[PDB]
Amino acid sequence: PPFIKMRPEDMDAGGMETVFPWRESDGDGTTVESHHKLQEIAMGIRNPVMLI
Amino acid sequence: GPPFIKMRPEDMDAGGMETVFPWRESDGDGTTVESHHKLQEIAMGIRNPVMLI
Amino acid sequence: SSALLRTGKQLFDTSCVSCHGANLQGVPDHGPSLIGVGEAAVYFQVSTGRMPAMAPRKDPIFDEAQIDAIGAYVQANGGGPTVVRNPDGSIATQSLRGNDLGRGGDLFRLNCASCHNFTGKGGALSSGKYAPDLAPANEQQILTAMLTGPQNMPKFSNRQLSFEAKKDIIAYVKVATEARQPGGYLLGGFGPAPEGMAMWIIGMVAAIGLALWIGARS
Ligand code: HEC
Ligand code: HEC
Repeated sequence: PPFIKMRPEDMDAGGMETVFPWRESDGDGTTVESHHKLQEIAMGIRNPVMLI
Repeated sequence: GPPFIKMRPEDMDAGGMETVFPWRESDGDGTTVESHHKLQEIAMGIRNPVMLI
Repeated sequence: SSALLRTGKQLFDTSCVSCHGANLQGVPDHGPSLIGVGEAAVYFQVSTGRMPAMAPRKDPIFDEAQIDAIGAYVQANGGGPTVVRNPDGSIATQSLRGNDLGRGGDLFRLNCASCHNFTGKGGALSSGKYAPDLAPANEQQILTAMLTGPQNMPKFSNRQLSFEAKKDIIAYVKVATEARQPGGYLLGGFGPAPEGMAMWIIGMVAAIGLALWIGARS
């Protein structure tokens, strides 16, 4: 799987991460259509968001 | 559906013309990326296609 | 029904007995036995004008519902594929039309386009017979002709090709020919040979005429 979900405990008081929209309806990266959907989510200029 | 399906002897006629391609069961159906790419590779082969009359 | 079928086939000796025998035995000199093909074969071979000849398409001979009688007679004589009928007593016309087109187009380019054409026009074969154009073809006869296996044409069974495949094929066939070409006047659907002929006959002539008009001879 190219992306996994996120839990609040899995951080630190001085840590930074990069996240992207998930939209579970697409599904995991197994089928061709789901793979293309995930890639086009990854291919977006205004997509990335930084959580600190 | 899978791009290629298996063939039975009964599923023919006295004057039937069909086109077949190698299957290589370890390939698998077109679900994963690797299987889909392998199926496309076997599709794009000059000396692959074979008639069965 | 059956008696009327015998009247229209055998008692109407103009049609059947002179080439296949009263009992549909089949005289070996002229024609085949005609004992294992169903009513669909008769329906296609009669409704499309491919009537007894001396065989390109011509006008039909029987049209006043007696083709159904001939089909009933031949199917009673021997089993075979039957005509797909609309669920009202008539023949299906638009229920046979499908929805998918990409799969139908791929199947056409894989098995149909080889003889007929890329665009369904006439195709060229060897030693006489040819591939007729699909423009005067109607969908029911298209399906029946595929299922029947006429002369020089590979017979296709319903087992190897799904019914949805036939619907897609006929949908693609009807879409391709009946759609207006978005490129102006069409040039027969062939390759660039007619294109070159048109260049030589129109572009050259107009160009040399304008050259003579602009220029002078001395
Ligand atoms: C000899 C003159 C002649 C007569 C009369 C004639 N046909 Fe034919 N037709 C042929 C011949 C010869 C063939 C064999 C294949 C071919 O030539 O296309 C044929 C092919 C066919 C076919 C398709 C091939 C097959 O195996 O089924 C059908 C169906 C058929 N005939 C039915 C009929 C019917 C119905 C009549 C009566 C309306 C009829 N024929 C009368 C010439 C004739
Ligand atoms: C060259 C081998 C060949 C192949 C491949 C072939 N056909 Fe035919 N088909 C013929 C010939 C020859 C005729 C005309 C025979 C005649 O008129 O007696 C014909 C008849 C037809 C007709 C009837 C046209 C009319 O006016 O009655 C249609 C429609 C047709 N073909 C479409 C198809 C389709 C659909 C396929 C794919 C299943 C196909 N062709 C593949 C040989 C072929």
